[PDB]
Amino acid sequence: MLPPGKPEIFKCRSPNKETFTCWWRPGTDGGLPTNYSLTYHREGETLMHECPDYITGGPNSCHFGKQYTSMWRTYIMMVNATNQMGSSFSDELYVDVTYIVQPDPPLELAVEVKQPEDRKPYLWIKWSPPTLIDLKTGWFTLLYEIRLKPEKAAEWEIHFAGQQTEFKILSLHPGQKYLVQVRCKPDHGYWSAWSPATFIQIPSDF
Amino acid sequence: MLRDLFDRAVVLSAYIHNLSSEMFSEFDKRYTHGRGFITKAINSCHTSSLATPEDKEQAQQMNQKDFLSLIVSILRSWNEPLYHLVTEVRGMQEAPEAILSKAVEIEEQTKRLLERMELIVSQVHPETKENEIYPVWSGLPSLQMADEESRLSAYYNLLHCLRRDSHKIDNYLKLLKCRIIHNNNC
Ligand SMILES: [Cl-]
Ligand code: NA
Ligand code: NA
Ligand code: NA
Repeated sequence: MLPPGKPEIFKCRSPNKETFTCWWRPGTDGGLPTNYSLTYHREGETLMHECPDYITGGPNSCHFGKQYTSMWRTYIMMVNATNQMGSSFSDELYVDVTYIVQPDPPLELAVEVKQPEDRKPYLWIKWSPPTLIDLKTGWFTLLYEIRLKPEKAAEWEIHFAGQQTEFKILSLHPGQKYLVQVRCKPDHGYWSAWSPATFIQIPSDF
Repeated sequence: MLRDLFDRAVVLSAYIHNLSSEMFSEFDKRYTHGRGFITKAINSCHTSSLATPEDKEQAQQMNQKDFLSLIVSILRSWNEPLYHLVTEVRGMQEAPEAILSKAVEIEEQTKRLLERMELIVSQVHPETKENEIYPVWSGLPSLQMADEESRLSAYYNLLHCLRRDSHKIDNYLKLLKCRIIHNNNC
């Protein structure tokens, strides 16, 4: 017997500046929606468009493939929540793909102990970028940070690796096991989630 | 030495975008968070009228000489508004200090970037017809109007446009560095 309450587009994110996805939530305190429709227009155009893909982003999401995504151009979007008693519209949300970039975590974090003759020994960390980022053309630029700590230590040691995909750490405590994680951000944008940890035992003879 | 030039250029451009981002955020949170200034920002940039690539594929389609010259037009077009932004802000008695310092730094760094760009073009494309055709900014009366709301909104749009354009210049310089130096195997 109630129309939907007022829905909210609460987040958008682009993982690679080539596609993006936005997510909404239904308002509490109205009735159950039976449909949502996300519409938008773009700065400098009058054409109104519907969300091009309601499936890929899962529940209550709009995903914009490559053919609907461009940088440097505001999207003005709105979602409505409808049922047989009526309808409710979100606030318009102003989004620029340029400012919502957050990559997925780096992949294949691997770690090794290296003990060279009379050069300082070291921990060798290596990893790869998330898939579907285009670094090779210079479209996308990725910066990385490593953190590592033994269990029960109160602080992580953080090392900024800039754009390298490998790094060397000196003077770890001999005999201690370390948890190592890597994360990445665009040149301009948000840090990814930390990768899952890799574990490494630093040998006694270090 | 192309590689040292590109490297310095990309340092300046990525730094200019940083400063512009921070200036806009400090202006926004302090002067305009209290209304639909965002709604007024729509379609209002003086470089709008230029033919700029909007996605990776368009950037790859551009020939390189026209792409470099494009970056140079965009940067030459910002000479004027950055001058006025600094002049106007500096001449207030209660000038927001954090904002003023970034604007002065951007104004100076933008000159240094443009010099680099001019070196890069004469190294990579020595023949280029020297001929300026960049778009004109003519927004000074609005920055000067006594009506505070119209004034703050003209500042909002200028800063919003600068944050956009610096980001775009940085990104296009990064595409070009990778194209010209590394045949797109950065
Ligand atoms: Cl972040
Ligand atoms: Na996406
Ligand atoms: Na959906
Ligand atoms: Na696209």
